[PDB]
Amino acid sequence: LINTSEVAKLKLLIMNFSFFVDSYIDLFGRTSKESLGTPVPNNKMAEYKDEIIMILSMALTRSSKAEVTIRTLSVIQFTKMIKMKGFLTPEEVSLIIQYFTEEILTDNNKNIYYACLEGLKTISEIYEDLVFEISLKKLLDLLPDCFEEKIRVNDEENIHIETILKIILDFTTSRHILVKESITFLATKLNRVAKISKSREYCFLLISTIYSLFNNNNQNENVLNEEDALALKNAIEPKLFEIITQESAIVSDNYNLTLLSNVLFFTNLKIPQAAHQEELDRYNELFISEGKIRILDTPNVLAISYAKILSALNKNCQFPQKFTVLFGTVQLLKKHAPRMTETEKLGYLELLLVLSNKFVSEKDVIGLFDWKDLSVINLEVMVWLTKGLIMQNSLESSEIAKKFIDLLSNEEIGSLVSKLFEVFVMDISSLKKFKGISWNNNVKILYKQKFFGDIFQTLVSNYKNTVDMTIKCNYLTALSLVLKHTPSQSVGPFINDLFPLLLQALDMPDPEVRVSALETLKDTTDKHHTLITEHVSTIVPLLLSLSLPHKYNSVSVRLIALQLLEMITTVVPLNYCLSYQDDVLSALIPVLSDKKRIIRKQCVDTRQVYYELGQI
Amino acid sequence: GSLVSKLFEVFVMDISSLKKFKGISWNNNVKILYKQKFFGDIFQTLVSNYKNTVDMTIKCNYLTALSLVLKHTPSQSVGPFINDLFPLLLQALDMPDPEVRVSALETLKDTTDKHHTLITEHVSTIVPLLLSLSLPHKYNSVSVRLIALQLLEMITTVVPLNYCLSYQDDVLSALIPVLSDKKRIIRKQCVDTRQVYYELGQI
Amino acid sequence: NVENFKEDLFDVLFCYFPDLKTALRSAITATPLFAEDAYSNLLDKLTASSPVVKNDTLLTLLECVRKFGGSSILENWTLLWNALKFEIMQNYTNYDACLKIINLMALQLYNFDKVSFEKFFTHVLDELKPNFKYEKDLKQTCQILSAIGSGNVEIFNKVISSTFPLF
Repeated sequence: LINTSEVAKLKLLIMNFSFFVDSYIDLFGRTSKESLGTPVPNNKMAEYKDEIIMILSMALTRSSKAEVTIRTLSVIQFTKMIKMKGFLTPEEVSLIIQYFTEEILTDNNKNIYYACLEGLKTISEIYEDLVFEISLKKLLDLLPDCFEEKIRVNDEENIHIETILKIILDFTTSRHILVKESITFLATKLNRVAKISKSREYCFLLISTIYSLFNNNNQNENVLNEEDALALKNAIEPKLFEIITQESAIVSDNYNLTLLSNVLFFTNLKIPQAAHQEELDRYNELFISEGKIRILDTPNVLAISYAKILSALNKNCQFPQKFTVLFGTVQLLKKHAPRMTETEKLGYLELLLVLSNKFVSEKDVIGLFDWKDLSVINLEVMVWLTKGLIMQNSLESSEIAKKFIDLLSNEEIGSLVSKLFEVFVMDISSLKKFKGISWNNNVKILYKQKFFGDIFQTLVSNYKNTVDMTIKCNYLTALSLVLKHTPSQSVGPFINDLFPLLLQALDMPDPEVRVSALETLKDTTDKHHTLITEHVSTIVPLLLSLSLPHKYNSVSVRLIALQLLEMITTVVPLNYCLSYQDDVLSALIPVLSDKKRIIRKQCVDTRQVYYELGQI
Repeated sequence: GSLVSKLFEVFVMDISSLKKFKGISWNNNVKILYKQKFFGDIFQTLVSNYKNTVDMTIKCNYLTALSLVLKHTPSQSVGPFINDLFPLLLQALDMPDPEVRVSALETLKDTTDKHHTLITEHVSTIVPLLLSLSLPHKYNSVSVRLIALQLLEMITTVVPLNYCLSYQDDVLSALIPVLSDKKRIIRKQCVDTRQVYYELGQI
Repeated sequence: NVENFKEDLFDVLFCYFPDLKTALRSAITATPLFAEDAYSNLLDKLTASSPVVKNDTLLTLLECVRKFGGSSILENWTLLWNALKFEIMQNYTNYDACLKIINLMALQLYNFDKVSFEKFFTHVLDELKPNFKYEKDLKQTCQILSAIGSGNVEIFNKVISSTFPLF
């Protein structure tokens, strides 16, 4: 144990002392929450603590940044010091926290960055209060009042705005107090910057970070307790309603409003059952009964947030005003349809979906049905009510959708309804069966498969018995838009009938339809083989043409087409494969010369496979 | 420095007007092996200058220059420089350009396909980086995420079981917001990765 | 109040799930609170190539439909019967097990509600009528109808009166 400046001697000293630290751990033990007060009796390591701390600091600090290995070893040894019981006083661990924060802020090298992150996580899980006091507060203080300012971490080093937010995202992933304080500070900063400044990118980044913090911790159901979540909501809710009610700069943007509504839904998700009714009554009074904002009198974007508000309350709650608000929103949506923007319309339709799927019974929903008037907005309302009905997997829904198929037979309404048919199966970013809690909504896991089973038979029967290509195209669009969202592994019975329609679907404006059909036929050739052998003569030219660049062929579509070329080459016998060798090689030359990189590699692999098949 | 480093990508770039067409050979003077030779002459000086710099502005400029040179060069044409470029490759995964990210992913793909040690010591930093790349971002394209999941597949395959067990729970926990994204192929790849990581635990 | 702790016990049993297999079958069919999730998983195992797990899943589905009341089957009948028809067309073996599956499905649907059973029967007849009209897969359709009508006297009379005039 002699101080030195040579890198090799210092490294050997670190490696040698890395066994003495383990010896000390074995002799005494490891740090624990209950054992934070009882000290070790005596040892000769304590007398050498100053020297080892000093040499470790010299290894980490005042040293050339080109020796990353020395710094990594130093931070690992510091973490091991944190691990061992009864060795470091609170001031020493605070100083180590300071070194870790300075290292992670000043330097951006990945190895040292992740080593410091691991050390900070260990310190947080052993000492959350200190890491919150020294590290978290400073990181929150670095971010400025105005967007795109000059952050002065030190005399020379300046750090990007997104770097601090990413650092906050990384750790505190399972620390209760740290994430609570971070959420509170981020909400306060967002409110203040929106009140005093008019910026979009900064507010969007802050709201996205808050949403990420809620999402990454709601996935474990243990970071935040019920009473702690209630306290956090009580602290955050007025300071978000202040920005919501005022014009600010987030209302004018749909994305910021959607993210804040998702944040409100997340923070209202974790509520004890004793306060759900009072919160529902207060929200009803604030949004409808009283207040300047009247979503049922004047159209506005704000209503969409109300939907995200309602999706978090308990399902089995007393909701006396359900039919009245339903009728009011339906009448307003019908009356102001030509003038309302798409954002307000989507918000009102989401509100309709929430009301249909959560509170109102099926009898009222079917009572609000009117098929006589074939107006576009009536189609919107009908489809979005029946989607919520299907979410409940009601018995009547399996019949109601059938009427839609008949309604698809219309001339001037067939195309619009066929295009809009995708709404029936679609993610809403607010309604899933979260693990644990199950009373949030009434969505069923197997609704997609049941709906596809009830719909595909009628769709294929009608498509196979039609002469004019307009109705055929409408039917194909309806089936394809249903198919693009349903799970791929959940369609096995219908493969034989859907295969010709699957092939027909490969000419569609939507790239999602193309990629879904490509993946489905990949599964087909994985599990079936006769269909591929009989239809190769048409499949190969279609895939060959799909690989060429087009306004509708995305990179995923082309890559999956090349992978399907791999599968069809592997599965189809050699005799048929030799018949389609020259053309594939000839037409794939303009594919590996495209803008993208992964497509080039996949095309090279396909060329090599096809070339090697010829000789063997 | 910053403007020139950003503009350095111009040195290697497809033009679609000056290419070595088969047959005719008098159209231009372009050589087949110019990219590899240029990268060989440039990489040594770039790494030497980057490893001997203190202020992060010049370091970032050097890294951007090297990354923009690398993105257009073929991934299979850099074998000698893998050992020196591996830390630089890892540093390259923080870039505004998605093309730089996908090129670095392909290069380290070839590395882990051929090499097996560098991955062995650098797994502790590679795995969190790949895990963070899979999350949606303004610079993470669908190809970048898909290649990240594939690289997760192959790093699971190559790295010994003892190290793999150390990074099992975190990968499963952090891949939940991945198979719920907008795209479809990413969902399938994430499902396959989750299945592989789950099946490795029992075996 | 097991519904509060629902979805937590499913994972460990499905992890333990593929000689001594009857205990898992009994446990997975204890309460109807399994049903709305159980099928969602078991149907996936219907895609497995190995026939042993296929037979095990058929037995689990038999124990499921036998003791999940009438509502769960009245909700999942379309998808389950579609999967059973698919595996019939693909082909104590699997065949007798799935024929008994169809028979007990019909018996349960008849026992729960007459209207729902009638809708089931007429949908099956409408979908399988072209098989009688054509000359394709007569044996499978005849065996399926035999299983459907092998439940009770009323179902047998209904299927006989609705089937003989066809052929």
